[PDB]
Amino acid sequence: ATEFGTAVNHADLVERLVQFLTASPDLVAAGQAYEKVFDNTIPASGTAIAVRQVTLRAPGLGGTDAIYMGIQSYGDTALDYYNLRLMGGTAFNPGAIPPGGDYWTAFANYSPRVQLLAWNQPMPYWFFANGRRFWIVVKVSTIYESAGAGFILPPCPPSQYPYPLAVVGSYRGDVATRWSDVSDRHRGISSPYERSCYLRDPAGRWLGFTVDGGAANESDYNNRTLLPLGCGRYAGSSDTVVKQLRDSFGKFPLKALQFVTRETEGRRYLGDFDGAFYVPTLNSGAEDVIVEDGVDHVVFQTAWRSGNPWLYAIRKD
Amino acid sequence: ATEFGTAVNHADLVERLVQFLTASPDLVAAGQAYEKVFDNTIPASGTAIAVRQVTLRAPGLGGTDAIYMGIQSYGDTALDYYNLRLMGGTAFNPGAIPPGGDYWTAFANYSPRVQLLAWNQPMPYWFFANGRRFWIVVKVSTIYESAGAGFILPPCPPSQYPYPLAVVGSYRGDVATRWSDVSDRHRGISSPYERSCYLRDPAGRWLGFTVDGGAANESDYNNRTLLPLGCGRYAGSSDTVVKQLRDSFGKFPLKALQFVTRETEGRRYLGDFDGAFYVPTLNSGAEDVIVEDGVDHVVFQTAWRSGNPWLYAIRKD
Amino acid sequence: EGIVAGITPNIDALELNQDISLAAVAASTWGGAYGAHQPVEVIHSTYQAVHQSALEENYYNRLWLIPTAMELGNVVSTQIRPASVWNAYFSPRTLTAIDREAADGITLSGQAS
Amino acid sequence: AYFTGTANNPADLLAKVRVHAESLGWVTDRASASEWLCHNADGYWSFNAGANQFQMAGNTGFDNSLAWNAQPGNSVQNNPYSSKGPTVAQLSGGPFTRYHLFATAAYLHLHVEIAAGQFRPVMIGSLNKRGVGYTGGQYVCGSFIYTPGQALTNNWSSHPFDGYHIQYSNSSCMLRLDGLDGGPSPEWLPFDYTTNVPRRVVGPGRGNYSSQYHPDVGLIDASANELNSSTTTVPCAIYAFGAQQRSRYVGEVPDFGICNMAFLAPGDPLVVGSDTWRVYPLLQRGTATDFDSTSAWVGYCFRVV
Repeated sequence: ATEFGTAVNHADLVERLVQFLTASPDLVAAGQAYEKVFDNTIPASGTAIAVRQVTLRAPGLGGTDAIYMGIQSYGDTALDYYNLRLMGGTAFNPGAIPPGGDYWTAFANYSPRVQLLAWNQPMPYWFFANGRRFWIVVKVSTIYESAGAGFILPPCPPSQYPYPLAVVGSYRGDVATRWSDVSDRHRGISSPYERSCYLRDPAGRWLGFTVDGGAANESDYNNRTLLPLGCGRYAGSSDTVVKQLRDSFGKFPLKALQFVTRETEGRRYLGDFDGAFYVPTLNSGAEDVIVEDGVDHVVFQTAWRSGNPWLYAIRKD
Repeated sequence: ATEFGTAVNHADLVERLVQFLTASPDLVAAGQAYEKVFDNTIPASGTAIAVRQVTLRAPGLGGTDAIYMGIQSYGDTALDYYNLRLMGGTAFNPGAIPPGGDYWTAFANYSPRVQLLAWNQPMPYWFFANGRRFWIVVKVSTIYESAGAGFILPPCPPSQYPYPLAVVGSYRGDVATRWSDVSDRHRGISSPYERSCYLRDPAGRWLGFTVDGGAANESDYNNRTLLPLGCGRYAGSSDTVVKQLRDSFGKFPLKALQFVTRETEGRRYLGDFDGAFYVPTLNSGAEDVIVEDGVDHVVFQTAWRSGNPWLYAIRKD
Repeated sequence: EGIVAGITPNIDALELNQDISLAAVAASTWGGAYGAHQPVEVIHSTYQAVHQSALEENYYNRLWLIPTAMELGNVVSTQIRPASVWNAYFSPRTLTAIDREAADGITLSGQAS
Repeated sequence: AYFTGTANNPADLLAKVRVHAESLGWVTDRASASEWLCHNADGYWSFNAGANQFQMAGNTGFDNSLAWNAQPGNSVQNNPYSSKGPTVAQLSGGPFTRYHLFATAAYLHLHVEIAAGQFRPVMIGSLNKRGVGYTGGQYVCGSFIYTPGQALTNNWSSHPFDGYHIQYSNSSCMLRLDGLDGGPSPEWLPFDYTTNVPRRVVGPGRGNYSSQYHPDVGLIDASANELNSSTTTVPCAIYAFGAQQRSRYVGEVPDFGICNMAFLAPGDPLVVGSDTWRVYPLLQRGTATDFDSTSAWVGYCFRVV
């Protein structure tokens, strides 16, 4: 369920990712491996790296669920970015692809793409996966990137809401970005901003979540945020408890991440991140392993900075 | 003259620095070791770490020069910064310390302090030193930080301008900062900003240099800048050649850093950085070594970001 | 290093239609957190202890009981109602039996024993 | 476990709750018709019954020759407040419609309906340590009303676990955190935010007030789900500020939670699983935005066993 190591390049990183997803001892023993439903390289690379497209199906822990995910490896040598684009959906059909164009439109109720930033070089990587969700963390070696997708854990019957699919990335996949970007929009899973996280409403409409407001972003998503890091909605001061959080007598508290929407029509609590938590930065930082009830959790920091409100931990089991 | 290692803490880091300056085989064999004219701990630490004050004298390569420097280790446990402040001068006088106050004022032709940011935990370090200048670089997790001071190389005979003393740091020493700062003012040597690099004018006036202007900074320093990274003064576009600089067929070109002052009164060429150059970021990054004519150079990036303007290399000899 | 956080009474007794959440891990202790490598990151690792948990482990790892009180009122014709149970355990929870008391005339169709 | 009754005067409530505690095995060092000095395996406490209010104060040692507010390590003298006042729970005089008591070996929770729509909570116990190594954790809370007739929930008002209040004399609730920042072990931290004292604690007490200082206020607001009408409880996280405004999470209130009463009537049951929960309004039933005359729709959730 965990694949730590160093990938010689982005293509080798994707190869290792798929090999882990298809041959991990835990996945194969429990029969939780994902099925590759599509794999193709449509574009004719010019002044750019070969683009790999893969679509995979995840059956879930019980084997009764239907999860469809996609991964894309888009890069440009002349700009030396080798982005990895991620997206999710509910159905796939190769015949529905219009002539030319792209295949991601064929997904039923398709969603905007997210991505992770990397390039062709040896790169330490941190991999987590489970029958319902997968997490990718790539250490840029003095920068840290992260992304993932899967099912959140709602408080309502899956019989009525069986598809709580969530996709999160460090930066929006609608544009091409260089990993040395200097914009605030480049951050991690704990603090989505400017189309960095999407969740599928039970009505079937994907809703974006942002911890901070943005004029460029749509007005609808302003009302819906992540409360743990969005304490500024109710607090009347810039400085709050969350920014000043600290460990207690050598013990690091772990705070979950919540999915909440406050809409005019009504309110609703959606769920929590499975295996991701907010932790302080003091006397600690990246690659820190914190145990809990015999369970270890790794620490990571956003690309933007490594301060208190931009740092999170991920469960490694 | 060069030392790579890991210091268990800031106090041990300063300890290793002083032992490197004293007993380095090159320094002792060539008789270039510095002399410690002062070492004291005046304050009574409360909720803070012990403060170490050091003043040292450098004779220079020829043994006929008079160079005076000071180092302070100021920290606060409750805020968890163990800042290391630096400053320079021309003479010292221990009796010139007032009851209370501080000793850095006793320096003849005292200058505002620059500093180095770290904290009490094992820390990799990179120390470069020579009879005329020293460079300190520490890899603070996601952040690379650096600083130093010494003599620049003017194009005129030393007979009339024998004190080209320069002090540069990542941030101004007039305020206390946490190494997880998120301000643009925290950057590297190649690009100073907001009192990050001071140079002693032949008229004994410490003139600071900033690549980019600032309302907070004094109006006088706006017109004097570092040209290599300050190409925007004459260029009529935001994007210029320097930002897009790239290696040539695997050969990384090294560009010397510049001091120039263009005021209403007149113009003058001051000198160049000794052992520091500007290089691109593409297909490379920190902890990279490149050999030119049998001389190696290390690559470091500023704390703010690792962008093309935000990167420089230091000669290692 | 780190052994246990606790939170056994609260979550188990919390307002959850499930229960015994994150309980199998308690006995499954294991642990190899100690040990640090040097991918030129920084030499930093302090304390590394246990504290707190998600605090929202709600609704995890056992059956559900959606119906709690049925208002049948006046019954005059053949009525049919749904009864569902959702198990989140990684292993099945087998029902011991359904001891039918005064339930004669109530039958389930399409289901085994 | 769960008890109900009626009391014409507070003294009847004193007698009944003391009888229940003694029957449950609670140790009372000294007992009287109006003054109590009791304790358990966790901490020491003292209570006094006034004409129309309670006076509660924490304790660390016992001395029968000292007044109710003069016990060793008492909160009155070991608190940052310059007023040096103990905990106070303001009530009314005369009939109490009904009182609901939750009794255990580690904590006591009480909810008294002084009149139709009026409720006054009294909370005492020790926070679940949750594997956190710290001495103390004892918390005593009371209910205070600013002025009848005018806005009942004014800013100056104070409530159990309150995270925002304006008052210089009395505190609604308090907490113990021994040896904070190297200080003497006896420390009784009050729930204050505007005093700028180096050491203080904060809680979600007020619920979802406009200027409430707690990151879970959104969780309390969104406790109710419109799509399926499901309600989820929120543990009450408590935060303590260090000498240099550095917060350290301390614990949660055992067997307690908060939610929104928008779609639930007083006492409405929502059995979620094998354990049942009771929800009651804090002060009175009102509307969503009535944060001045009533307690809006904030509801206190207790686990019934």
